[PDB]
Amino acid sequence: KVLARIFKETELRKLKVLGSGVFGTVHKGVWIPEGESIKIPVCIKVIEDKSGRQSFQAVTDHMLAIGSLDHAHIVRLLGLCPGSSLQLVTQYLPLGSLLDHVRQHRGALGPQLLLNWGVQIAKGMYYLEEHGMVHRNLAARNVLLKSPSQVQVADFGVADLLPPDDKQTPIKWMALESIHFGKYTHQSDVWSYGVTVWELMTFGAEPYAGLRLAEVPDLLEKGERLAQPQICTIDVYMVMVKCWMIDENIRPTFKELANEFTRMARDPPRYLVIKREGPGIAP
Amino acid sequence: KVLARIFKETELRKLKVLGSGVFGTVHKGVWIPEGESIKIPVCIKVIEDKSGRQSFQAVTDHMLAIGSLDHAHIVRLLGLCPGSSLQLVTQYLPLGSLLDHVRQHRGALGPQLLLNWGVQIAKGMYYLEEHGMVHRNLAARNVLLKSPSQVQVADFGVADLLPPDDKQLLTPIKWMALESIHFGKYTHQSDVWSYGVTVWELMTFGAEPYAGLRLAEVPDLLEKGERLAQPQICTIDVYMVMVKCWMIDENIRPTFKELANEFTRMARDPPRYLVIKRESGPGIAPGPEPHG
Ligand SMILES: Nc1ncnc2c1ncn2[C@@H]1O[C@H](COP(=O)(O)OP(=O)(O)NP(=O)(O)O)[C@@H](O)[C@H]1O
Ligand SMILES: Nc1ncnc2c1ncn2[C@@H]1O[C@H](COP(=O)(O)OP(=O)(O)NP(=O)(O)O)[C@@H](O)[C@H]1O
Ligand SMILES: [Mg+2]
Ligand SMILES: [Mg+2]
Repeated sequence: KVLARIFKETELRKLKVLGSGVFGTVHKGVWIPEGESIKIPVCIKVIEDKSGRQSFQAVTDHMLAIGSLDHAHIVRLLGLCPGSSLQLVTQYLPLGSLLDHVRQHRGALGPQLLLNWGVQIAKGMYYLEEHGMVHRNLAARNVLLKSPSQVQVADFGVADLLPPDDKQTPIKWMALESIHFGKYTHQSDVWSYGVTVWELMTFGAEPYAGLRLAEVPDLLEKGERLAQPQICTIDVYMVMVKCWMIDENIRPTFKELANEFTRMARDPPRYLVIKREGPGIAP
Repeated sequence: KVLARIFKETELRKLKVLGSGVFGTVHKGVWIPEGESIKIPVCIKVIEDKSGRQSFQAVTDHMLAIGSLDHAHIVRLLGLCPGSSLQLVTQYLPLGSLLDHVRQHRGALGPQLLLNWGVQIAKGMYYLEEHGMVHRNLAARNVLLKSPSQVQVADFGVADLLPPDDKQLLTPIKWMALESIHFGKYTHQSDVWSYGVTVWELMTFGAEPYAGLRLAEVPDLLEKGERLAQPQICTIDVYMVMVKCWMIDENIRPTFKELANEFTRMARDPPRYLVIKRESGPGIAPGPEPHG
């Protein structure tokens, strides 16, 4: 059913801040229930209407939409706490983002994971697709680790909580149609999904690293995608190229995406090649 | 003409040691001429007959061969100093080897140099070819920097100063043309092989060839036609010249003359043949295309 627990500011306490972002500031904090006994570790995201024009006193149906979703591979929303500014509350994952992870560990990661995370991310995303929830900010910074083996999609729907404002970058993940016509769809997420796997296999590389943001659309419009990561067979890189296929209706469903990476995960090294040691051995 | 200055141990003084190697130990030292005034910075290499069987009291014609060579892109031999152990004397180059260089600087180096050193190394080597001097140990550790722009081939001929001992090599087979590894057959074209592995060393910004492999597998895999892989900065043109160097057929491998020509014209448009990441990770691939 479509609901969401509401919190009282007397139950939520912020301890220290984790960081800000596109639109919002995440805090580490606890939650003391009406038992008043022990404190539960939680993560409090604070959203505001920048302009100080509208407030978050009323609960919308969209907050209920976010608030009611639950899947093994998402960071479920524990509840909201309305007020002049919105406070989203979720579980606290000390393992940080998946991006910060593939940077402080690189290829040392099992080639089995670097495919098991492609599968996991795809299921959560497929789940959201099922219940008609568009993400609008899928990325490796926006994937969190729960088990050292298990990830979870996070920070979804959060964009449709605010009035447009293409002045604030997430564009390096946006399907081109979203960049031209603010047209966000499940298939625009699929695009964003491709750039995330790139992020992954690239062991945490910033896309379009030395380019200028305004050139990002043009070059892309000209048919230039991100290059192939140095660990991917042309099979693991072909799935990404589909994600960025200009035609929305052509891009794979997360269902498809989930299938490929699941069977590709049956033979990890056959599709991923992580240097045991420069290059070597090439006829 | 074919000669070489002989030194007296009273003129040569060793100050501190730089390192050992395959067969020999290089020292930093000075040379006080019979003026006895000032001391000239020099580099003294010490060679011995390991087994303590033969000595280096007599000068051979080969020492004269090494001793008489002079080209802008070699480390000329200043002279020899015979004795129970041989002492080769050359200029001292504080800029160390070219290998230790492309490691402490990587791609920051001008793509213009990484081709200007391929040219320079090729000329020196061609020079040696002219005067019939085979090197037998060409490598990036064996190339030295004189100007921050100019390199010089070093440590040549030094192998033919010793009786064959193919177990003390413990490298340098990771540079040896395969025929030299099978049949101790060292030739100008075996050097060309060694030259290829050195450019690799270069563009690879100082990577140890066959990094995680086992030495005994090096010949087999190679015999099976597997060469070193392509460095991540080389167009398929700068990597094709290397593949020729390792072409099993000696008579097919490029002369250093050829090698000198390609790299000289390739040096006319540095980025057109070398691509050094201005940033981390790949980026901007040509728009690929799936199949249904
Ligand atoms: N459940 C969590 N447990 C621990 N840390 C979290 C959790 N959720 C978010 N964070 C961290 O909160 C920090 C700041 O919030 P956020 O605005 O999401 O960062 P961000 O990198 O900008 N992602 P985004 O703004 O969505 O593009 C991040 O660096 C997160 O990894
Ligand atoms: N002319 C020179 N000026 C400064 N350093 C030098 C000079 N010649 C040799 N060296 C250094 O001397 C050290 C030890 O001598 P050497 O045995 O030649 O080293 P190596 O790395 O083993 N080369 P090789 O033995 O020929 O395979 C090296 O690390 C050199 O860089
Ligand atoms: Mg986030
Ligand atoms: Mg040397």
